[PDB]
Amino acid sequence: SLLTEVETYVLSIIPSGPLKAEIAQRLEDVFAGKNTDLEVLMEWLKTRPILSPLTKGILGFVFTLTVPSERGLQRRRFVQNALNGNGDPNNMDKAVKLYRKLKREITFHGAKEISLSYSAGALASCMGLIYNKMGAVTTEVAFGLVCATCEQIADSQHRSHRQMVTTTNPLIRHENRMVLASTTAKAMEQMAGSSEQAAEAMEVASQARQMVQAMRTIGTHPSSSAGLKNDLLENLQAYQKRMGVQMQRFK
Amino acid sequence: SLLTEVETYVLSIIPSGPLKAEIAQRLEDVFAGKNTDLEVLMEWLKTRPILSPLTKGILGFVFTLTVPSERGLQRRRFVQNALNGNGDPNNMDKAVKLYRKLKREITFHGAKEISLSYSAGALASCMGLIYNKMGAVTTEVAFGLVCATCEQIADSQHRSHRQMVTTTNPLIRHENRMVLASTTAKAMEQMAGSSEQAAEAMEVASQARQMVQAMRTIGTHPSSSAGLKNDLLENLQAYQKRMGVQMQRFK
Amino acid sequence: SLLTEVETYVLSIIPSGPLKAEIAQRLEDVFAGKNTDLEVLMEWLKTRPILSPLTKGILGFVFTLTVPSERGLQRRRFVQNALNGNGDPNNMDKAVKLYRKLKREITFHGAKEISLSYSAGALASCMGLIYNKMGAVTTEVAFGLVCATCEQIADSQHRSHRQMVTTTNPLIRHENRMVLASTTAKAMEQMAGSSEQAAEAMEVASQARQMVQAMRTIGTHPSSSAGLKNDLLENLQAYQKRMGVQMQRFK
Amino acid sequence: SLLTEVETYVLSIIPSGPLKAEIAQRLEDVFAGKNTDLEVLMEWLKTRPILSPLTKGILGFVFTLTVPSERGLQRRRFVQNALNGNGDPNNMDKAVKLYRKLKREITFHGAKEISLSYSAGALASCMGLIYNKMGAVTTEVAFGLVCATCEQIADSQHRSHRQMVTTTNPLIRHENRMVLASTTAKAMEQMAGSSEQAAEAMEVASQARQMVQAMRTIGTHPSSSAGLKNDLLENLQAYQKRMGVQMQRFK
Repeated sequence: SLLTEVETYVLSIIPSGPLKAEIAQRLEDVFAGKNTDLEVLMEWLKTRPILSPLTKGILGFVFTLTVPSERGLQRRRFVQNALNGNGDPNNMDKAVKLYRKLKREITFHGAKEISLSYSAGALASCMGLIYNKMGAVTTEVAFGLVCATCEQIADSQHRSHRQMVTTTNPLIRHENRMVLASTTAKAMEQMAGSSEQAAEAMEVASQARQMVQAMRTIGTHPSSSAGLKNDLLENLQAYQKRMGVQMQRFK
Repeated sequence: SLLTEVETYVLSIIPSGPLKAEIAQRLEDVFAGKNTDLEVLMEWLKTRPILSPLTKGILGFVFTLTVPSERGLQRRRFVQNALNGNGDPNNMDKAVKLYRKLKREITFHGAKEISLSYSAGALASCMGLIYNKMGAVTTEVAFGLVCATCEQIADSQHRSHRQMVTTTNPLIRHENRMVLASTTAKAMEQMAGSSEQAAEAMEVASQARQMVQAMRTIGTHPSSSAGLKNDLLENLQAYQKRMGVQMQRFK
Repeated sequence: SLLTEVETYVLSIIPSGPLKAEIAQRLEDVFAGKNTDLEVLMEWLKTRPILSPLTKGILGFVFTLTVPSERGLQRRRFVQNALNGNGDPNNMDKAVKLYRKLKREITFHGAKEISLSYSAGALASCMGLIYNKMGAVTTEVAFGLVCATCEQIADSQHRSHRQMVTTTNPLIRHENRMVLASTTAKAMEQMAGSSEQAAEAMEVASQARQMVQAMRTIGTHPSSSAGLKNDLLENLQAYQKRMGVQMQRFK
Repeated sequence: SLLTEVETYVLSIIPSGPLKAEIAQRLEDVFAGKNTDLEVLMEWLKTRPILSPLTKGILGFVFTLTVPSERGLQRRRFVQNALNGNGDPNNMDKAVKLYRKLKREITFHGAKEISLSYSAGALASCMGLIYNKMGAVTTEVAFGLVCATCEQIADSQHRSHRQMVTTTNPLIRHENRMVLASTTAKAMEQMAGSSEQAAEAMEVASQARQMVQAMRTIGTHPSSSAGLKNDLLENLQAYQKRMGVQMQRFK
């Protein structure tokens, strides 16, 4: 069940969207013996616009571990660029210290357990060593290094959400609502359901998007109005809930 | 009953799937005097895509112990690559220290009992020595070395599950559910029952797979919605239980 | 604003349904100078099947207070039957004691404030005296007597809900869910929306109604199954929430 | 919402089965203005074979309260026979004591709250007085008397289950399993699903019924065997769970 456990950590860091569905479907193919040619897979991976270079690096890295027949594959540049760890010497010293301990393990958990003791920076650098063949560790350990990195990123992915919503600055909190509404509105428009709900869903989605932009145009500063900041948010709250129920309707 | 005891440990580490059924059926043939030609067996073993190189190594290793007429067999490369223990000198020193003690035993249990006192890394390296003929120990001891390795991996296989499900990070926990549902959905589709339940089972399986991917597309981040994260998991929980009962229906 | 305050209390006791909308619309007509002929109004009131005789009595009583030109109206039998207070002598003694104090007031609040000090039984009897012309109090006081009765009933209407849901007997609690689901399912079917949602709403409503009756047929006793009582409620909970969101969709 | 609250209590006491679905559907018709002729309704009620005379009495009683136009209805004999309270003088004295207090209330909850302070015997007798017109209370109170009786029966319906399953006598506990299995098996056979599962469900149901009767034929006394009592129950436990999952399959 290692292939399932790694798939949890890897897919956690990827942002939600059509790519996440496409990436996960790709992971199943290469985790189920349906391995397509690596080059066309990675070439498709490279062109993806939304993924961050670091996140794009891990997905490229994980594919290489599955495909057999080394010495005939190709080490993609963007993976090396992403995983290089900024070329820092100080953190890369920790990476070697990690890689010393990883070489002695063969169990996936043993790699993950020791890896999480080190900073998120070192794992990216150390994970570069395995990809570049500078080091060499068994496949089970290498995933244990990926999950330690993916868990570290995934932890900060969640910790950022907790800090952003509980922020005390009112200005961004208002700004958080409009962009959040726009993103939720964007979610329906891009996913056009087969049923007639797509037309209705697009309308309500376009309604919020057409209205949120007007809300930004008026603004919500205390000095930009005389109490209009209050009622402006209220319509958004209704619109957010209006879009909230709309999601499960086509479900 | 040694052949049964080793078959327990060896088959424990292999991930569940069609290969596990095929591998175990192969083990019965070579553990019951139905030994097919080793080369065609190992050649089939090499091409298997899902098995990790280390796990693939042990299965290749165990077959060699059964087949008689050394000096006329062939030492497969992938076994040596997997069992080399990353070429570390430090852990391989422990392997020799182990191999010193294994040479003096002949009992299977005696090999297993002493072997488990050493790290999982050393056993992989020491188990390489027996395969490469660098060392030489009686067959009963050698299985005692395999089971010590297989037990060590099997222990970490279970310990990883305990740590993954009890993880405190909510983001992966949600991600754990979708991939878990996809895997369970994948289980029915690949195993097409002879009865008409295959069509119905495929439909409900495709229903979850068609719906889990939509769930990923919407996402479940706290900042990607306004409470939709709650009800999105609930339908999965019903779907998981819906697929849960469906398994024993064709049983 | 007396006509609004009385309309609150009167409409509170009436159960929700198409009649409540029809009754309230009627109250507006007779509270806004659009007074239709009393006889045709009360004749329509008499034929209503769902209203309890006591609740039907108050609505008949309130209309008589608005219409002018006494001695030419008609005292309907069902109002007298409902408001007679079971012909008890003991509670009717309290009613006279109340009616002694009401005669001295002219303010609506003064009537309501003193009236609530007496049991709900007496108010029904005392409210009979005003309708039958046995007594005679100014119109503002008489509404003050109605609201005291309507408030008393409305208080027990709510207090019953609190006691029913927090009941400790598991058997009725399970039974509460099925009937509650059936009522909610019945709500959509009777109110056929003009949009196409009526067809879809009817389907999901008929789904719960078609499934709740099957749930009753199987039953949910601990001795009628071996754990099926658990999962049977779960589908209802999903169905209840499924119908819950469906309500605001046509809104 | 009184009509819903009474429907909870009334339907709780009725045993599960096709009749319970039919009765509840009838209650909706007479609680929603679809009141069919009382006589044909009660005549159908009388012929029902499974309902106990007391339980059959309450359902007959509740219908009479809804239908208007007294003096032209008919007081059915079986209702009087069931509700007579065995003609005891002692408990009927309590019933009058209750009926003294009920006459002064008009609120449904007020009737229910005071009614539950009295023994279940008195309520049956007192509930007879209202039906026979010996007494006279408002409709809201009368339901408050029914629910007090229905709650009292429903409480003992549940309390019997708790005492039966936790019984220490092993002989009935074994006997409880066979009859419980037969009842569960009977549930599927009578409810023939429209899908093909009816044929399969009937087979497994007939399997348990065909096997439970054989189990009774062998018996399960300690002196009727030499350890066969153990394994005989085990197959039932599998059969019970086998039928347990089968229920939600056609759901």
